[PDB]
Amino acid sequence: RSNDKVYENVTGLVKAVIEMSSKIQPAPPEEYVPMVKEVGLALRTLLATVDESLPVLPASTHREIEMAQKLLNSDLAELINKMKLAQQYVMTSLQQEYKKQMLTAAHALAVDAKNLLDVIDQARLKMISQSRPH
Repeated sequence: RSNDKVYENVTGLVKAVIEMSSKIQPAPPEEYVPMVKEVGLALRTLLATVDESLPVLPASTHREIEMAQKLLNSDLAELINKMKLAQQYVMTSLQQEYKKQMLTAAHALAVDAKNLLDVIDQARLKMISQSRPH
């Protein structure tokens, strides 16, 4: 399997956090939250993909998708409260504390996208795993 829409969209999750990167470039803390909104739409769009991987859950994906999806649910979530936190502690010079807390968390959510990206890539391969011995 050449990593179906499953791998592609999860790449899009990272492309959503590159949105987060671009967002913060010209925009203020007001977009600290919209930028993470970009990565939130990432897991959202990903869930269209997880519904692809979902029929693959019975196939074999039930191993990955439990691990990575539950992982990213918790970590994407932290970023959406890191956008909350950043916009929650929005102060010209003091924000950076919550900024570096958002950054360190962003690295973690980057892993949640990245892990599911490969392991849901393996979801689609999980299906191949069922077709393999046939």
